[PDB]
Amino acid sequence: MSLICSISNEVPEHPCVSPVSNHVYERRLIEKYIAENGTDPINNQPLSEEQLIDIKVAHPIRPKPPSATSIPAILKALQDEWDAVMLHSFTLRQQLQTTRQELSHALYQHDAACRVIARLTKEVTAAREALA
Amino acid sequence: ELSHALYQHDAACRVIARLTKEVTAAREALATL
Amino acid sequence: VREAAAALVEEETRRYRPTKNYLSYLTAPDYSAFETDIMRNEFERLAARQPIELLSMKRYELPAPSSGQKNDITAWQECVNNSMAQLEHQAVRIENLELMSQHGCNAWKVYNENLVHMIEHAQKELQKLRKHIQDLNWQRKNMQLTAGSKLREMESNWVSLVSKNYEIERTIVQLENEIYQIKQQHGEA
Amino acid sequence: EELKKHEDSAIPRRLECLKEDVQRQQEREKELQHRYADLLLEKETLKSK
Repeated sequence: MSLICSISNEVPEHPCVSPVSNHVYERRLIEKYIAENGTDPINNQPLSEEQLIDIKVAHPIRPKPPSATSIPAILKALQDEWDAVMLHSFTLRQQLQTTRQELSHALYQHDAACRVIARLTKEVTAAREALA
Repeated sequence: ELSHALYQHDAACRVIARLTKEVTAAREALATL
Repeated sequence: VREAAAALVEEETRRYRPTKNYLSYLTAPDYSAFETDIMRNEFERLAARQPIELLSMKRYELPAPSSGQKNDITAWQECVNNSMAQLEHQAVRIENLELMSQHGCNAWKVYNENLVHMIEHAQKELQKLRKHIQDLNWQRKNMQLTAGSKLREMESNWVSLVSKNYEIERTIVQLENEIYQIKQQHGEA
Repeated sequence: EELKKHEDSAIPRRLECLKEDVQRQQEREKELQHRYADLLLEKETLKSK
């Protein structure tokens, strides 16, 4: 595969495989995770930086575009991308907060459905007893 | 888990759909005596 | 059929009543996990919807100190320094354009190919996945209809058995009335 | 995938109950027909007199 790190969902600069999950990772990110958490991130099994398998494949990664870019313009574009990332991460916060509400409301209706099913089961059985 | 719960909710609808017809037919059956 | 029934299904959901100790206490997320305070201040900034703290455009162009600063040698020095930096920024820029004209054309073609290769791998995985889902659906459909046939067959038997039984019950009553009458007629004789 | 496992749970349950319903009705039929056969035989005793 043209690699993507499993944390960032994006192509790594320094890539490594966890043998504990066979997923591909950007090594400085998962080493930071290991130090903070002590586990594989995907399945929470224990992991260490020692177990990580290095990759040394070169990068085909390409500017986006080069024609705009200069040192003032890079910093201008980087800020905009920085704002876009912070908008993206806060959207995840918003999304996760939203999924709280919709799941909870769904769960109530399915739980209450069980109580209806229970009542209807009684109704059906009484109707069968009537048939007897 | 949301989508599962949604489909569970939807699966419940099919269960209620079956039960509604079954109740209706059984009450119709009792009307025949 | 089910279209009408689905609105009849809705009926009892309209009659749900205050009991909302709903199951969402299971596995509550954590907002906080690895937030730095700087990131938190940014999330505070986006919660306050604060406009961009703009990176200064004026550094691109600065021709002179301000009028009060103009009587300071060091103030002019910083602007002379500023003008020196901007020329080298153009020098580095023009150097970049030389490479980008020849090699960037080829590199764009190679990179655009790489996106196609990502799409080809994605479409292959998609076609794998869509096939697998539809294979699962054929497992779902075959399983439902195999079971559904046998139950329906049993149900047809069940309807016939139920109907015939009470018919026999009806005739049982017919026997008992007739047997009783014969017992009366023989008993009186 | 989850739905199939619930269907895999539901299908024996539906089969278990409905077959038992059918079985009881056959048991009901056996009880009914046994009595019902005897009473004609009883009627034949009356008819013999």
